[PDB]
Amino acid sequence: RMSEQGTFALAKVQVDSERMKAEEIRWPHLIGTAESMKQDATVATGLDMLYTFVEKAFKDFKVIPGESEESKKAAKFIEYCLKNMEGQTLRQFARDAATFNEYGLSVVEKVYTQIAVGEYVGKYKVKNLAFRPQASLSRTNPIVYNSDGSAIVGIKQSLSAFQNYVIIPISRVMLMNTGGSSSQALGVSPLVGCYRAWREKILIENLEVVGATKDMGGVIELKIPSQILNKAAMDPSSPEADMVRGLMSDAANAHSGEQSFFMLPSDTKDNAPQYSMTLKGIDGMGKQYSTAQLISDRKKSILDRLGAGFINVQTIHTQFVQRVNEIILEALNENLLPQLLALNDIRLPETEMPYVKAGEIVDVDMEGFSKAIQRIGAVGYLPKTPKVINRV
Amino acid sequence: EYGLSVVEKVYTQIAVGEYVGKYKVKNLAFRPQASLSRTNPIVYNSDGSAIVGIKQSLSAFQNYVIIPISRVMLMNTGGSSSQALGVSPLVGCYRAWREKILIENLEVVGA
Amino acid sequence: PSDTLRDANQAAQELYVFFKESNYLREAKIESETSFLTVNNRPELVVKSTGKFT
Amino acid sequence: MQNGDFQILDYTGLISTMPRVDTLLQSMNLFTEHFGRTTVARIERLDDGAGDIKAVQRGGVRQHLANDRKKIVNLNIPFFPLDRSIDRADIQNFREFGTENAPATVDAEVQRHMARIRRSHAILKSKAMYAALKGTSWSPDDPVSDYNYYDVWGATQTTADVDFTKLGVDPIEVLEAEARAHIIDWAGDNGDNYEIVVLASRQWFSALIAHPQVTGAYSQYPSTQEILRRRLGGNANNRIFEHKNILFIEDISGNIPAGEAYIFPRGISRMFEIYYAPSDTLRDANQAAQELYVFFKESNYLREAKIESETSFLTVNNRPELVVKSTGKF
Repeated sequence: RMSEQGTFALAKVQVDSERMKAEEIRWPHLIGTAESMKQDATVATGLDMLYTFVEKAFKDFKVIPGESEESKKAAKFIEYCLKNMEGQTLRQFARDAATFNEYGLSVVEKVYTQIAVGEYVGKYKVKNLAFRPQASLSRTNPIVYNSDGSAIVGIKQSLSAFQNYVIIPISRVMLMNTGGSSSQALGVSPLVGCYRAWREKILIENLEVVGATKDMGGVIELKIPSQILNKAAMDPSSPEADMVRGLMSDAANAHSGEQSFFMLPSDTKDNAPQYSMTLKGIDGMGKQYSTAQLISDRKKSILDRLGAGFINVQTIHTQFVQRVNEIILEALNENLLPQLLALNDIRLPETEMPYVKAGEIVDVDMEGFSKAIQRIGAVGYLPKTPKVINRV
Repeated sequence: EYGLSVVEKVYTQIAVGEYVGKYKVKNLAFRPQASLSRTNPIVYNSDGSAIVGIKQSLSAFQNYVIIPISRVMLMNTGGSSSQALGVSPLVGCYRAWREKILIENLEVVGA
Repeated sequence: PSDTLRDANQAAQELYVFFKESNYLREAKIESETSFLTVNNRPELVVKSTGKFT
Repeated sequence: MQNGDFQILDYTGLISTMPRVDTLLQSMNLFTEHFGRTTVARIERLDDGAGDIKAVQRGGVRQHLANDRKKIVNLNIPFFPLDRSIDRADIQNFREFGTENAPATVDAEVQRHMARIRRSHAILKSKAMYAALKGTSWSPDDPVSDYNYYDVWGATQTTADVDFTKLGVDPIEVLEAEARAHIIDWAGDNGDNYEIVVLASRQWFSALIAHPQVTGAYSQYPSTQEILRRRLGGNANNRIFEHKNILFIEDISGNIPAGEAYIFPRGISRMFEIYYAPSDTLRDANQAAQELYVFFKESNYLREAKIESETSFLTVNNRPELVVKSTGKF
């Protein structure tokens, strides 16, 4: 019949998922663990390359109208509104929206304003797609639900963000999340999974630096009878003291050059000699684990989650970028455009709704495209329209 | 991940639109596997012949019941038609995952 | 942070609320916790005023 | 299957036995089911009739009528829980007792417990109706209800005793005269030709057939329902007999005391009723009751499994007047 018989259980699916995580990556802490990651030169690089193509796609965007004359007028007004935000551009919005690859979540608030003077005087633009940073949100409950765990009523922002050195209704907010189903409000950050590998990768690099510094192979060792050493310590103005002070400086400067040599007395008291000079070496076998290949495995382990693992040497990286683009477009096409047209009472059928199409992330091949037009053109399957002509 | 998936179909009437008077689908409501009944998730006849419905735990209706089979769309994989609780692809992997982890731990302490 | 093991040394929130069901369909409980301090960083610009009346 | 250390043997099969569970009263469908919400119920009675008019002189005094009568009653309901648990030791090293080497599975024990609980609930429900027919509620060790309907409503128990040792006296001539007369005079409404049924213990029913009168009645010509050469009720376990526009049934269950029999009429409205109340759970609290609730819980720590079942109902007889305690002497 026409009646729901269950709940999405948003408030339970979360509370199981916070337990099943290591405690350094639960909500109020993940905000710090993200920014204490990134400073790894493989983690920054993966995120930077992802944002490189996201910005490119949302630079040369287009709005595709319908067939009727009404849709064409609506498409022009949509393009004006999206290209005339006061102090904002879609590239900035795209690079703010794509932050859910770091925190599983992204919050944008829609603000509308009236036009004073212009082509569309009397209508409503969008002033700013105000980004709400994840760090300024509520650390206790960020997202508030019904009396039951069925739906979401709004998002809470901390009171400490209104200071220099509140609950926003859900209808005003555009939510984007990734890595989880529709029942996970706090999405799974792609850095979850990487975390254990990042912890190991760091530790190994630390061992390499201290290990290389402490490999005192070939160090110089000198043996002197203790009679001379003891006499110097108690008689600072004795000939033994002068020679000991000379050794402490001469041995420090003992390099290899044009005049390097050693001259020692050859006296002998027992099976061992009184004076000797030998260069030390590891009496046995050295290290075995070859920490170099340990790090390489963990680096490929981290970059694979971001689709940027090809730097260790249609593709995987290009397909990964398309995922982020589609998530943003769904919020833009289905949450802002229908509401924006409602304010200016432009009510159209489903088939006449214009939509925004993102740009292409891979450049067109001049060699391939030019010879593709000929092959289609030489048969006559290519229409004669200004759309085809303008493509050159 | 879990061999199983439960979706409930809810229908609603149209108030104003192109097809006023007809019935849409409001939501294909996903029921998470974690919120289901931990004891018997799926209930059968008096015999083990067919399925009459799916049970959801009473603890999912709280903030911090049996749904008839005709209202539910069941998807499962890894088993025949006689295995209501399908075989998760992680079954089989499990023993290998247990070993893989242990070895990585030995490498860190060994180095 | 709340004293719960979820957020030990993790983050902070204004108000934590929890709802529990025994899973045996026989009991439930409600929880709520807060932890905050109100500080006046400059006890220099607040001036007392006492009044003798009649 | 393994024989002594150095020898083997062949396993053959499994043999299982269980006591019979009776369902005759359930089959007869004499009880109407009501699913309430609370644990208290009300019944309304309204009894009316008429008097006699006496002659008076003309032009003088007149005569006046009386008024009617009303009554109201209330009742409570008992509770019946049943629980069990399962531990590791029960399946740690015990062979399944089925195939030769299959290890014991928790599921098999769970099914055994399900079957046992269902059988116990069915037996309790069966006993409840027998207790209700006798004129009292069933609630052992629970003096909270203990409702005696004869006392609660106000009535007396008609006997209609019969002696079988008198070969020269037909026992039916006492049953008719007493039971049917009392039932007709106490039907309460204005009906006709009410059907009469009798429940008889094995001894009573067996003795009744052997009486010379009944045998002589059918012996001299075939008629139908051939007692002498066929079996009463065919090959069914529960024998059936019908004599003089009466239906006789044998009580295999043995709940009826040996030698005793109860006579009651059919068709009368709302003579028997049964009510169900919700269980002690937040899901069902203040909701509509159900016939039986069963719950199962697997411990999340993998070291326990438990089973739970509970129910709550009451059986009420609304007219103790129309039950007669037939008692035989031999």
